[PDB]
Amino acid sequence: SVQIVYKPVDLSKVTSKCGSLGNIHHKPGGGQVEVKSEKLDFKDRVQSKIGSLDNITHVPGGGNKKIETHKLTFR
Amino acid sequence: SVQIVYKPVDLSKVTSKCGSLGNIHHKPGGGQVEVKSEKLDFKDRVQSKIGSLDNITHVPGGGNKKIETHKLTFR
Amino acid sequence: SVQIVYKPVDLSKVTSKCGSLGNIHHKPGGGQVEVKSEKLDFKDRVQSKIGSLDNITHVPGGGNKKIETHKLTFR
Amino acid sequence: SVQIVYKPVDLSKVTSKCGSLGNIHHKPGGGQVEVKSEKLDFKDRVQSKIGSLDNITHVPGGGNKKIETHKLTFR
Amino acid sequence: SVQIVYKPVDLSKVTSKCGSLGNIHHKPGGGQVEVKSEKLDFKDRVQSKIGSLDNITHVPGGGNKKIETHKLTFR
Amino acid sequence: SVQIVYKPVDLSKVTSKCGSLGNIHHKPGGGQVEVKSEKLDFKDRVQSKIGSLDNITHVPGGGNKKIETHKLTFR
Repeated sequence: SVQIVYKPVDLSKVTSKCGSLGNIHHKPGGGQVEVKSEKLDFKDRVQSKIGSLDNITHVPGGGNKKIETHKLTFR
Repeated sequence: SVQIVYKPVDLSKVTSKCGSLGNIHHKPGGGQVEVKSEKLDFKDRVQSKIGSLDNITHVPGGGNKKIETHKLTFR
Repeated sequence: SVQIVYKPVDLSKVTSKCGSLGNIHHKPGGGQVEVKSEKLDFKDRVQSKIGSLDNITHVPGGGNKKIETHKLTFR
Repeated sequence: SVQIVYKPVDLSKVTSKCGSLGNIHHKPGGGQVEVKSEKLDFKDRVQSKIGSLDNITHVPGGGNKKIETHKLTFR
Repeated sequence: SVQIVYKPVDLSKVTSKCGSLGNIHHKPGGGQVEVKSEKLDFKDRVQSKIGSLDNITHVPGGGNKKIETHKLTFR
Repeated sequence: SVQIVYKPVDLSKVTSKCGSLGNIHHKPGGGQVEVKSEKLDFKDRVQSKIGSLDNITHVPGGGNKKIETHKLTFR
């Protein structure tokens, strides 16, 4: 009496070519950091970070993404 | 009596060529940071960061994305 | 008695060529930063950041996106 | 009583920077050279140079001298 | 009593920068050269140069001298 | 009483930086050279040089001298 057919089809490409990929950092400086605290009070958690230089460097040789999500649902 | 036929089709391309890809950072300075605090009262969570230089560098050799979502739903 | 047929078709391209792709940061300066606080009160979560130079650099060798959403829905 | 205190402070910098130094993406490119020579007669000294590119950096200068003299004398 | 104090402070910078220094994307491009020579007679000294690009940098100068004398004397 | 105190302080810097130094992506490129010679007669000394690229760096200079004298004398 009833049929439900979920037959989606994906042939897609997510692609790259690239030549030379380069990153250079040449001398960065984090300068002086100074902190002074007196009579502070806290009543739920403290999350902290202190520092002269914070660096993140992500250099993927193709950083390509495919996200697919499929739902068949009854509620 | 009833049929439901979910048959979408995807041949799509998301693509790049590239020659040389380069990034240069040449010398940045974060200058002096100074913080002074007295008698602060905090009643819920504290999330903090202090610092002279904060760098994020992201250099994907092709950073291409495909996002697709498919729903067949009854409620 | 009833049929519903969902057959969309996608042949799309989203594409790039490129020659040389280059980014140069040459010497930036974050100047001196100073903060003073006295007798502050806080009653819900506090999110803070202090710093002389904050840099983000995203340099994709082709940063192409395809976003598609397909819904068949009964409620 | 008598007190004599000779205490000069030198924190000076004397700096020389000569020649090519901090260039970024310097790409000197010499094109094609052709020499065809026929039936030439040389009756005295020949000094000959042929070529696409000379990329010479040449520094007879850039030298420093610091001369500094100190005297304390009672006579 | 007598108190004599001699305490001069030198923080001076003497700096020389000569030549090419901080250029970005310097791309000198020498064209094609052709020399055809036939039946030339040289009865005396020949000095010859042929070429597409002379990317010479040359620094006889840019030297420094600091001369500085100090004297405290009682006579 | 008598007190004599000779305490000059030297923290001074003499620096020379000469020649090629801190270049990034320096890519000198000498193109093709061709030399054809026929029936040339040389009756005296020949000095000959052929090539695509002379990437010479040459530093007769960049020397330092610091001359620095101290005298304390009673006579």
